[PDB]
Amino acid sequence: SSMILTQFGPFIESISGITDQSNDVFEDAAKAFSMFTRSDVYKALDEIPFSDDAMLPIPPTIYTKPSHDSYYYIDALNRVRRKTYQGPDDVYVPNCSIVELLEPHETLTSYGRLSEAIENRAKDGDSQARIATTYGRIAESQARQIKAPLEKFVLALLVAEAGGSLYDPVLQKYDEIPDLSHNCPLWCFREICRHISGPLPDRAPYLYLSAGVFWLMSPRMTSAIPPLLSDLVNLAILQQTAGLDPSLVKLGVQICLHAAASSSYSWFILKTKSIFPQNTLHSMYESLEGGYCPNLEWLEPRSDYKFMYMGVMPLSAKYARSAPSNDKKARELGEKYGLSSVVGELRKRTKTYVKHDFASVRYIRDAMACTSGIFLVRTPTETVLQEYTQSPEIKVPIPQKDWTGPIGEIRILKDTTSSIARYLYRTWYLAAARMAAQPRTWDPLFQAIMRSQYVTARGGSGAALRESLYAINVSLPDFKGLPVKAATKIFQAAQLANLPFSHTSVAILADTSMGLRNQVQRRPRSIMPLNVPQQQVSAPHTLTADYINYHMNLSPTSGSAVIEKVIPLGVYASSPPNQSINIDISACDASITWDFFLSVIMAAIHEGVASSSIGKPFMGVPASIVNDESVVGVRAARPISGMQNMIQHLSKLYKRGFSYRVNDSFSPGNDFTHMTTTFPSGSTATSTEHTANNSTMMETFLTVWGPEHTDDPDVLRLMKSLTIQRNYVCQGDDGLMIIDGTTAGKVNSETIQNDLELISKYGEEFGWKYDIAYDGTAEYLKLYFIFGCRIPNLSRHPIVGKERANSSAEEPWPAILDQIMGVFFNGVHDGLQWQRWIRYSWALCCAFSRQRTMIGESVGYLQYPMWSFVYWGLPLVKAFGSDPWIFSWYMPTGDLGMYSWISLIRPLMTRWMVANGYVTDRCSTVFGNADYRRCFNELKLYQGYYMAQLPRNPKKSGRAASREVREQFTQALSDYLMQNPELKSRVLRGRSEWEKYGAGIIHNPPSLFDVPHKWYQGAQEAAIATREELAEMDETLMRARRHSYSSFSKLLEAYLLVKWRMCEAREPSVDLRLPLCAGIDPLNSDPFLKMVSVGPMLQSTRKYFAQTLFMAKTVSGLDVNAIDSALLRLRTLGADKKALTAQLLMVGLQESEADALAGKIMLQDVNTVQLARVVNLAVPDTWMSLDFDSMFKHHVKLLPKDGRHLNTDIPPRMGWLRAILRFLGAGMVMTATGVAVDIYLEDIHGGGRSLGQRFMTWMRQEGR
RNA sequence: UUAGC
Ligand SMILES: Nc1ccn([C@@H]2O[C@H](COP(=O)(O)OP(=O)(O)OP(=O)(O)O)C[C@H]2O)c(=O)n1
Ligand SMILES: Nc1ccn([C@@H]2O[C@H](COP(=O)(O)OP(=O)(O)OP(=O)(O)O)C[C@H]2O)c(=O)n1
Ligand SMILES: O=C1C=CN([C@@H]2O[C@H](COP(=O)(O)OP(=O)(O)OP(=O)(O)O)C[C@H]2O)C(O)N1
Ligand SMILES: [Mn+2]
Ligand SMILES: [Mn+2]
Repeated sequence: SSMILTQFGPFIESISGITDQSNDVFEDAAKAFSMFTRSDVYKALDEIPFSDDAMLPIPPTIYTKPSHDSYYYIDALNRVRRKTYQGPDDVYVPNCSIVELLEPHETLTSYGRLSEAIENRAKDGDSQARIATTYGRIAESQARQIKAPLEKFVLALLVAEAGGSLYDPVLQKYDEIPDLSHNCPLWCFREICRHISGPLPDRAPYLYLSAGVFWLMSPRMTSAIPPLLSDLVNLAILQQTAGLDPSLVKLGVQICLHAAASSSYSWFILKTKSIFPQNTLHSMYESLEGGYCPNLEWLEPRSDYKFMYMGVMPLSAKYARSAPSNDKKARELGEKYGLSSVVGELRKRTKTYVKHDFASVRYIRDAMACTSGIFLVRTPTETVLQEYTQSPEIKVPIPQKDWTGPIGEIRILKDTTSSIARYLYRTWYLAAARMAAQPRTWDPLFQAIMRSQYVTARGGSGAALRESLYAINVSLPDFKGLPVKAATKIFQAAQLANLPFSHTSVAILADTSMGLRNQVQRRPRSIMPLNVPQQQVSAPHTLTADYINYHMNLSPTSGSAVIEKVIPLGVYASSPPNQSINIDISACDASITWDFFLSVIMAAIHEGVASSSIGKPFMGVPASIVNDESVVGVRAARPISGMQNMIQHLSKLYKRGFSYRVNDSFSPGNDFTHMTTTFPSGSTATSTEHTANNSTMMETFLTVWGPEHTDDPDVLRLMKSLTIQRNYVCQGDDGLMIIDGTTAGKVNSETIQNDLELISKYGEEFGWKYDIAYDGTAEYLKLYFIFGCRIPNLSRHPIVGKERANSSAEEPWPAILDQIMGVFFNGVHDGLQWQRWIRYSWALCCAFSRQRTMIGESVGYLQYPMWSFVYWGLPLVKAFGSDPWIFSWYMPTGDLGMYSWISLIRPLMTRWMVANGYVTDRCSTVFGNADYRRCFNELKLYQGYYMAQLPRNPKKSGRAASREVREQFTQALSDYLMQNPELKSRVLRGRSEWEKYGAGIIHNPPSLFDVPHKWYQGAQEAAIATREELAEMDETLMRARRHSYSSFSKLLEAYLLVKWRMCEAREPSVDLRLPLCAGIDPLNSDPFLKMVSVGPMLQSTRKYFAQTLFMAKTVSGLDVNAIDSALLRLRTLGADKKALTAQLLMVGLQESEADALAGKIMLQDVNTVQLARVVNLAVPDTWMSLDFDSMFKHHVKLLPKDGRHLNTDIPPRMGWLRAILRFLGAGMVMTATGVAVDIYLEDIHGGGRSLGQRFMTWMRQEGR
């Protein structure tokens, strides 16, 4: 550690709260990090006096592995396959030797890559060579699933941990987290690596590079070492920053060692990933004596996902685990995988917790953080053959007699059918009719928005489309000479812009390209990049599904992302007397096939949509005629609408299946097209479609099936008490059944179990394998809840990991910083020990803030000041002579954040600046007689501030584009969007109207006429950058570092004029014994105190924020938030109604709606959040889990504590000021360590009025 | 070649 101490001494003290932080020391540390060689990090590890408790037997078979060759074979289709040994799953990367297949590297003689000789043979067609190349490429792919070299994270840990224990400012004592000499993952990392390197000077087992991965030429290396080491590093960092229990952490290391000890690390990890969750979370409190759980009320309507805290629910044996015992299966799993030692220890401990409190949930959390975080990996061929193969077993098919004759591609399900499909058909028919009935549906703008949804800078199987079109002799414009990426649906859109649906129809059956995705703790999933016509024709399906989810069920739309994964719902459902069954449907995509669902859904939509869509085109699709054979004998022609024409074509594809074109770049020679009937993921229907069937079937069960299959009075009573509208929330294939409790306690466990067995039996009838889980836990959207307490899953957030499906190289330097920030933010959301985490983040950042640059022997260096990370969101540990750890990680981001920390120590700064020569005769309004301009330029505070706001990736704009083809393109884009003249006429109106009432007021008019340009811009930036464009990026950042400044942004200079007075701490908003988020307990002072004083956000953030916009959606390409800002800004700037009416016309609205909303906006009392946008203020993400709405409303007094001040009074017409003022107050409160405090407006330098003009100046100057 | 939200 003397190696580390000597080289980072001063820096360590700065991020440990002992010494102030200075950019001079930060940048040096950066340079030290950059000069540390990989073997040096191991040399440093050697200096650690590890304790015996940090050691455990390392399996000798982790080193000696068999040849890879016996693990593969060539199949009947000549594709290189993984040869199974431990079951159908044994398809991942096998644990084998690999040195024998490498050629030493030219320079790094001790490291090696796959022999070029072997690849050439493989490329020639040699079976043995292909087998070896595949194994080589896949094993390499496995090692790449990390963000940067493991040594960088380790070195950072060493530097951060050299600071020793950290003193808690609030608790007033040092933490008792064991030092590194007790870190078992680290000890293993050093020992395993040292054992591999052996006599070799090079200490690294492998090198994560750009030229690819290279392996240390040791006969002890294994394809499993990269993943294993990656797991140990995460655990190493977490034991120190999450304050994890070392004893548990070892159980986690043991499993990993066993994974490396197995024949396939990846596979073993997958089969045992449930060990920690099963032996703790799903086995808590078989005995219960005390503790408290939340007591929440679900507000009406339940669809708002809004709850209110009502106190605490004392716990007793009355609430002990009533759900079935998983002991037997749990021990069986351990026995089968040689981990019964771990399982047992886990069970024995889980039993000692008889009180539900901070101690026990932290235990669960702790346990669940020890699960491997590797992104499982296997060759594309293997994913495709395992995912697009299995078919649903429809145990009770729809009788063939129950279909009518064909109506084109569809057959109506007779209304005499006795099949359960009867109900599935009614629901889709109803929704389809009502949706097509809505007037909006027929509005040109709406159809433009829909058509735009899939016009993105993402792929759409471009090539395949082109050829399916060539098959019918129809060539698409190639726009030869344009600097944009051709494999984008944006490019596709332009090619198809001027072609009749009849000419592009065939493309609906074109092949699908391969798209892959690796996930932590899950198998890789294949994806289908549908093409523009395929996406277009799918609208009907998507729209009807949306109608169901918005009007007929209780569902959440999103992918996820904490808090908007509706944390509140989880607290409620998991809180006694409430109970929840976690429903899931396995192989959902393979379960939605034509045979039962799609054939029915297609028919119901086609029929229910008939009367309202009649005689009309839809989204560019014409109406037509199709053969009609419904009635026996009677065979005629039927006039169908364009919307129906869509279902007609979509039905053709769903029926045939998808032609998945598989070009496995990891497996030489594995090129094949695989036909599959599994549902598409890349469809705009997918998510919403599955969410819809989910609720529909569950509704059918609870209403029909269930009741009809049991005469059990209790099961019938329970069932009758459940409605999909109140008690069943779902998203995609995930379901959460919430059984509200009574005063008599919770519903009988045995009755619930009966109910569930009926649900299971029910699914088999139509090919669905329900994955039901009744264990006293709530698990929805990968969020874990117990007794009202959320349990973050640290293992699903690998600190070092990163999905990398493709072979392409990582993004150029800068890019990594964003990733490091995201790592920080997860730690804040996951609840790690705030100080330990903040200090480590500083070490990690500093270790990635410097990069070597080239300009032609012009060897320089790009260095980000420490101040750039603050701007990005990382709080200061201690600056300007202030006390240590006064800043919380809830410090806002950007300007709002800069204003907050600076305001919290304004005087300190001034006093310090002066005391250090930074004095002047000019008295600064914010910094008194401090020479703040000369100070910030020297410390690189301005420099860093501006560097933070510059692009972290190369820009392609500026590429020479021949004006003519450039115009043809943007023209094509335009025609695609301006298909319907009515829309265009609308925008034109807004335009001439704008020149009269709005032009001049603001300069950011969002216009549909911008879309073509924004779209082109996107297709451009999607293409690969050039080494030159990379140089231009560095030059920009490097120029901003040279330049000197005299001020901050115009807005931040305005906020600084506002001074406050922090006062009395807020009273608790929730009980202090109440466990709300494991890890967030009295042991994690700042997060914990914030949670308690501020209170938890008890509503769905998506519902909440949906109430801060006048318009929810708009043509993809425009910004809903921009439009909302433009309108409020025009209002705030005194613009006339007609001006807002003009703005709305310009983004597609009908004059009537335009005038209506315009007139509505004018007279509205805009809420804080919504209004705060006029000046680009946004609720910080880190705040999302807290009750910020209440902080704004009741704890940020705008009336000075001692009455009214001339400067503080808010001008008559400047009421909007109050919204902006609330953010500034909140900013300071949230940034200060400890309890939320009530803050009071103390002063506004030039008065409110002056401030308003200052803001309005900014407003009217935006985009000049 | 590398999807929808
Ligand atoms: N002032 C410097 C010099 C080097 N490096 C880092 O060094 C790495 C590769 O170059 P080296 O060969 O390691 O640098 P040298 O300066 O030549 O080595 P030292 O003086 O011991 O000789 C990458 C580069 O960012 C750095 O950050 N700052
Ligand atoms: N923004 C960037 C990123 C990389 N490079 C160039 O790429 C070359 C090597 O790539 P890296 O692997 O990214 O640089 P290293 O110094 O070898 O180490 P790493 O980025 O961790 O620092 C040398 C460097 O000049 C550059 O000029 N500008
Ligand atoms: O990036 C993503 C991630 C999930 N998606 C959808 O959600 C579901 C299923 O969710 P999950 O449980 O994660 O996938 P399964 O195949 O059902 O995993 P398994 O049976 O172990 O549960 C299938 C997809 O349609 C999606 O479309 N895109
Ligand atoms: Mn599933
Ligand atoms: Mn799922």
